[PDB]
Amino acid sequence: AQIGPVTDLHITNANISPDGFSRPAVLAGGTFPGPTIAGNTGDNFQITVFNDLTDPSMLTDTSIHWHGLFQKGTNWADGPAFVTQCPIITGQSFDYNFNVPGQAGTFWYHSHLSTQYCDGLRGPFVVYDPNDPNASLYDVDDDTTIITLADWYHTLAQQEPIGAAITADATLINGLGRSFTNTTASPLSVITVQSGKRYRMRLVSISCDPNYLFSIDGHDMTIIEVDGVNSQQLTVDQIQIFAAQRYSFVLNANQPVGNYWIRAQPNSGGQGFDGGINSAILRYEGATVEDPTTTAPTTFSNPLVETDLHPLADLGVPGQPFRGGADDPLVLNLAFANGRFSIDGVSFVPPTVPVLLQILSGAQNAQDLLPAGSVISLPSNSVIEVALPAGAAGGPHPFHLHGHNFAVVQSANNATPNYVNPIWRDTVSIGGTGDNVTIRFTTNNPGPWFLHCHIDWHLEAGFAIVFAEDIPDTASANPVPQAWSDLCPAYDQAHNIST
Ligand SMILES: *[C@@H]1O[C@H](CO)[C@@H](O[C@@H]2O[C@H](CO)[C@@H](O)[C@H](O)[C@H]2NC(C)=O)[C@H](O)[C@H]1NC(C)=O
Ligand SMILES: *[C@@H]1O[C@H](CO)[C@@H](O[C@@H]2O[C@H](CO)[C@@H](O)[C@H](O)[C@H]2NC(C)=O)[C@H](O)[C@H]1NC(C)=O
Ligand SMILES: [Cu+2]
Ligand SMILES: [Cu+2]
Ligand SMILES: [Cu+2]
Ligand SMILES: [Cu+2]
Ligand code: NA
Repeated sequence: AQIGPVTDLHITNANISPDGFSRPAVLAGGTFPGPTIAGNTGDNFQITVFNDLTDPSMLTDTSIHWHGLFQKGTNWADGPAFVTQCPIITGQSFDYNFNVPGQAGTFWYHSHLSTQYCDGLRGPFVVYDPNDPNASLYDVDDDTTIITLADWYHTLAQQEPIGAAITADATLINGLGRSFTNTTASPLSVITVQSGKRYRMRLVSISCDPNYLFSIDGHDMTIIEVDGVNSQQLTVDQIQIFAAQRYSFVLNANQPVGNYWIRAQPNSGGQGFDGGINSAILRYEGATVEDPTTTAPTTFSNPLVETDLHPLADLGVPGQPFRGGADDPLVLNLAFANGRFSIDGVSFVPPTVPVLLQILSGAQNAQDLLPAGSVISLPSNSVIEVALPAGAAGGPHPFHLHGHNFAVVQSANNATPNYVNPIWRDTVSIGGTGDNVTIRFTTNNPGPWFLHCHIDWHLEAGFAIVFAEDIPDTASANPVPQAWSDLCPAYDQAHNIST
């Protein structure tokens, strides 16, 4: 069952064996992935998070981010540790109480402390639309049509060297899959469909690192949503999905009753499908209970290309139709050396006092804010352009902005910008050497918003900056509850930190 919009959520340690290998984990709701949190557009969510963690090897503190929800007026509930809150300590709880006006689509939630989400704290978050403009395109849309793609590691995250090329041991589809080495025939996930029906498949990357080449043998996929943003219908036979992205696609159950492989090939780790790695099963009602015998093509003739996507609504692009045609045009210098990433010459290391608390305490320009050189102020009610030229090692890097979605004016692997009708989204691959992926948005949401690569190992190695949007209005826009004001004193006391 789905939970929410008002619910408790307990965070616990437990052993799990999703690929046949047992290891301890950090779990929401006792499962991997965690339960789906759901509601309708405009609802009040009150997710009271109970930190019941006791195993220090995966950190006993926690903090949860609601990925892609704008948090307008509730910046304190966004979740990134040391940006909008101090962590919740073990044996305590915290009510994330926020609203979702003007958003409907497919989201997710995850730990936003260190690399803790890799250790298991990740799950879907769906905001349904009772008047969805795409409703007539399918018959079924429920918890059974969510498809999660996850990387899974046998080594615990706090034992992964910082700045290393860290590689997974299994791909998990809906929580199950097989290990790349020492492969055992452990159970595969089954997605069941009825011949003739149409399904809104909500494809969610909960990855800590790899991108996946996702396809379904014999089937094609009609994209209708991108990171929460309704799209024009785009039919493809493969989707390359980067960490933290989401798509909804219509699956027409229009092939002969039978079993079909669902494939998710990561860019690192095990290549191919030997032994049923990187796989799940699409089963039609009435089919024999047996593995598929289907083949992938050698090449995919209609892969997703990001410039083919266009919004369903007339969203346009803010600003003027040329590079630098914005009120505040930025170009970030994104670099890697010696195990650490940097943005504009500064490697991110979380501050002792959360950025939001520094601003509420009176620090009111970005040079007064810590970490020094890691906070850029943005002016209010202004068009912002951010160019993100690629080349730093470890690519392709999926950059994500909190508090906002954005127009993708220039996409990976294509030098031509689009100032007319590009897709809007919240996490974007910045591509390869020589690319100049560029995003635009308008500043109508005061608060400190993290900008970072969503490969969690890269964030941990410093690939982040904070946009302090409309510092002067942050305090009046974001009144804080007493329980939020209590977090930093409790955390600092528990960890013997002075501030
Ligand atoms: C990516 O595009 C940005 C503009 O959005 C380019 O920025 C210009 O860079 C040159 C130096 O390289 C400066 O003289 C300009 O002031 C910048 N802003 C402009 C022209 O509007 C950036 O060079 C591009 N990067 C790549 C790798 O193509
Ligand atoms: C490279 O990106 C550009 C810009 O998004 C794409 O150009 C558009 O192509 C569409 C589809 O044919 C035309 O309707 C638009 O007028 C083009 N816009 C511009 C500004 O040129 C282009 O198709 C992409 N290249 C590839 C190979 O997909
Ligand atoms: Cu996220
Ligand atoms: Cu986010
Ligand atoms: Cu990265
Ligand atoms: Cu983040
Ligand atoms: Na415009």
